[PDB]
Amino acid sequence: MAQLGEMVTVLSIDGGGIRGIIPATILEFLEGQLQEMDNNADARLADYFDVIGGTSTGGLLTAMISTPNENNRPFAAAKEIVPFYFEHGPQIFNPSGQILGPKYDGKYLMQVLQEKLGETRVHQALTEVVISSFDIKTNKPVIFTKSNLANSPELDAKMYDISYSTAAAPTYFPPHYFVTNTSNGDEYEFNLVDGAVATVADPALLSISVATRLAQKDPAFASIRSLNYKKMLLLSLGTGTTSEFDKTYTAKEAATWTAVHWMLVIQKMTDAASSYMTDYYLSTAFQALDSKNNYLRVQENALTGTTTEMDDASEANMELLVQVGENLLKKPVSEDNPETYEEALKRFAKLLSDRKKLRANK
Amino acid sequence: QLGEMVTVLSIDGGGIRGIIPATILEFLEGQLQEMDNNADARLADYFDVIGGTSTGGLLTAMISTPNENNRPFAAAKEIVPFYFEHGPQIFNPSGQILGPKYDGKYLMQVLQEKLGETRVHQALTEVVISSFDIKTNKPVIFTKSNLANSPELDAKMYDISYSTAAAPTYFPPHYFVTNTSNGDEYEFNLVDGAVATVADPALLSISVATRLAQKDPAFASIRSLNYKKMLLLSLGTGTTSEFDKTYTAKEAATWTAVHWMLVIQKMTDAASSYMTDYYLSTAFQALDSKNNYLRVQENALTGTTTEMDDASEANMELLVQVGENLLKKPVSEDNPETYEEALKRFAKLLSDRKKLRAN
Amino acid sequence: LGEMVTVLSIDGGGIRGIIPATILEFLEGQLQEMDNNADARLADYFDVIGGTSTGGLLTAMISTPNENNRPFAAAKEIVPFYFEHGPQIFNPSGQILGPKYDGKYLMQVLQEKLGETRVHQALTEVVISSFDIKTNKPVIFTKSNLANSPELDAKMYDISYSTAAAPTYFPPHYFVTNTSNGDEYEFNLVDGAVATVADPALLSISVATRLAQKDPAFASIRSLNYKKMLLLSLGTGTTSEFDKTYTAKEAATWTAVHWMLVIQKMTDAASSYMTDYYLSTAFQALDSKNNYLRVQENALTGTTTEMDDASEANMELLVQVGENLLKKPVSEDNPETYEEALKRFAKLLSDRKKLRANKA
Repeated sequence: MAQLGEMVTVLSIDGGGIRGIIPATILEFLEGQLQEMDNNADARLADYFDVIGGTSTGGLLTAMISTPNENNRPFAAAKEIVPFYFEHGPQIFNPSGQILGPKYDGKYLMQVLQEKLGETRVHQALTEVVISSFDIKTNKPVIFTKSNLANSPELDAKMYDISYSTAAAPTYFPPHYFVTNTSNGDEYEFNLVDGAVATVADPALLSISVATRLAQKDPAFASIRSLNYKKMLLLSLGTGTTSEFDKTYTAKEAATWTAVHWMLVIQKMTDAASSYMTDYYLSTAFQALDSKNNYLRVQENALTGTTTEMDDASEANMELLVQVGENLLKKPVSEDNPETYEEALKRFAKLLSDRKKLRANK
Repeated sequence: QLGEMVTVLSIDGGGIRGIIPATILEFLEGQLQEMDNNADARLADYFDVIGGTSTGGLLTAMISTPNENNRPFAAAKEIVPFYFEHGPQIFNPSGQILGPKYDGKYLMQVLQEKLGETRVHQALTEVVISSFDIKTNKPVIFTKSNLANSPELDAKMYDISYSTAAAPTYFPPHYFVTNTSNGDEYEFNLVDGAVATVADPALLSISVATRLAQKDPAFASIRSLNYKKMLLLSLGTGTTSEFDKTYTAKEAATWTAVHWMLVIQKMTDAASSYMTDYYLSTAFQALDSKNNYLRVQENALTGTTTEMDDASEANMELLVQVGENLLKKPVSEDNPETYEEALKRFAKLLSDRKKLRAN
Repeated sequence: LGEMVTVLSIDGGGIRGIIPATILEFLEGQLQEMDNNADARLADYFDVIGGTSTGGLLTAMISTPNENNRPFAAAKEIVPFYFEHGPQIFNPSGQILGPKYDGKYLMQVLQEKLGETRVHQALTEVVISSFDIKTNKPVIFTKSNLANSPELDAKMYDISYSTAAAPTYFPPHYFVTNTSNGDEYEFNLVDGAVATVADPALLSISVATRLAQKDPAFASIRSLNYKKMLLLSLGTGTTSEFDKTYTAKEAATWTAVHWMLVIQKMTDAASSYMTDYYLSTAFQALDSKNNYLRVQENALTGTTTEMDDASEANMELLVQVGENLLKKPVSEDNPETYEEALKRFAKLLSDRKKLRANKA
């Protein structure tokens, strides 16, 4: 069939705590477009993307739109995500007041994840999912994927363990300990923290890489088997970075900072660096293959005020976050390219819809 | 201004490689149909002139010849399928000991089946189809106009279509007869338009239009070579990559005529693409109208895709692929804009111009 | 961005006002589309609107409140106003001794349109220029300050006729106002071009700067901070050097009446050039080049050069230069067209208005 048909589609969502409201707003717009284009209100993101990767709240989002419900359909529609944040956000980011330990005990977060995810396991995901985390015990990143588990049943973990882990940010939530089982029945232990610690606050390159590897044995992904980025369609969503005119710093003032001052901001800096670097790696690859337009990165580069914190679940801040999300749609994709993200996304939507159709026709 | 502009479409020759421009035109016509919410929209409704050489000329004849409803005989999306179905039968080795690679009997059969007895004067737009007369030793350009005085040039579309594609060593040159005013017989002995130097007929098309402007008020706007009012879409069938079937003087130093005849046509075809584009870019740029001229050409064909008579399933498929990939390639040097976007822009101009021209 | 002060400025030029009107029509449309509100009007986004001559008439029409307290006219109504009333405004009186037009019709329509509205009622800060031939000084009508000087709170039709009363074209205007003590205040005005502000861009910016000395609303550009200044300046075009332009050789044989016949077009063109030069200098010096958008046609030809040719054929050509100007690049070497730049400007205006209301 046409080149479009054989293409591999990937969606990636950055971490960012409540800032997940931003990519959620974008995904809401995208799923709506797809539903409108295919005249099917039942259309869900997972029906168009072969791979969906997420880190932190991006991972929670991934779990919700990829976990099968009783009807074997995505547990949640994109439009349900922001409301999830407004309703549970304040209870998830509710200060425990503990002298020692993190800012939040994470009890409520796990409660809700169990409530909605149930006992679903990653092998049941409706598409290939890639959810990141870092094991502070083995000192290695642990990437939960849907495929491959055939041999390693220890990685076929429960969605709520995976979801809590990917969002367990140091100093914010308690790292997570849960147990799984090997082939021989032996116990397999996990000691996980946020995927940002694993260097993948922006998991788009990790997602494409997982797909490339799968192509070594999954005929479905045979098309990008030899790193052919020309057949790769990638939508990568960020949760925004701090404006240089906001909470940013000079070497002069950082002189007298203590370790706690550095811990209070070091995470935001690496998240911003991850957004920059990952985008740099990908733009380099896609451009080198004259496929610049195959990769759409939707990111806000100028967050100000309360909006910068992944911690603020106040009514006023979540509302501002919805606003940056709505406004992002109105911003342009690049410089001297008047095209807005909204139009680019519509184009992306059309490609997803057409591909699904071609996959059906042939 | 837009409404005053003259629109021209030009398509290079290239045998089976016509699949590439066909692919591009399919994308273009679709855009126009979408833009004007009219699936009945055809290329000929937006171009005042359509020029073609070889399979580019066949393409021109098919989208310009009127059917029973007086509409373009074929939609752009029908061209590639025409190649996949008739291509293998057109380029079917006769295995004859003497003469061309193909007897061309099937090619003429299909051209007759599809164009019937239509005549060039019936074209839905101004058409420019090239050929070279080996007897008079001069190029013969078939045009929709000027026939008033010279009825000898109002030839049958299938004679014109076969002629423009009758490449030396590939198909037998074509002999057909026409009639003058006094009823006298007029003889043609034609071969491919590539031999006439117009493998890329874009400048020839523009020139025919300029001349028509000397007596056709419709073309009065480019009457004095005002390229500022010229909108031109020129489509190529690709050229061989320098890392593929290309050659060094060293190996060529000992070549005989056998080797040369195997490669000369492709070389001049590629040169025509380069030179014609150079002439045009020079003219448009000189009038600060660079964007008025869109040339869609693939400069790196490899493997089987360089051959103009390879109608194998696998090669036609690769040709459709270079066509689809060409759509996403950058228009130039460091112009990140892809041909796809440029064509969309061109489409919008065509659609806008047509509306104005109405009300 | 929400801190920024927005200013719109329109040059004079008689019927050539059709050009900037065409540009403003495109702009208001963009703003209406952007905010999904067909009721959106230019005055809702600009804190200051300055105009001279027909630029001043334009200003009066889009800033004068109607019965609903909304801009009396939508941008898209201006060009039609010219096509309908233009021929009657520029209708030669044939009165051997005096201006080419008696200006009666012009005042008639201005009175019919603006009613008894007074400047203090403008929906935004307006700046309309004129020159008083009796006091020998420019008279700038503004919506603010009138608290102390009620003599400047003149009727909009008096101000509008005045700003457009070009010497040799229309009769200067006389009208009376009243001071605090009730004493009579007389005006003897002619076109603002005579006051040298054929291009009132810098005058508008300056009025805003001064207002900033007492209006907290304009506190942000109080100390000449051009970084917080967003300015859209529209011209009515200048003659192409290949058209009705002249050599020293030929002008050596000119009479004084020959000079009077072309001197106004020369100074208008110079005003466009110089004012733009002053502003580009200031904005560039503050690394805010993009804060200032100047839309001007520099190559008018044929009938198009004349400010009083209201024939159907010429007004049509004017709509054409306006439409074509949209597709031209904004700066030498900078492919971006005015159309795209205006869209960008539109977006900024829309965004700023949102931020001004969101936190309110």
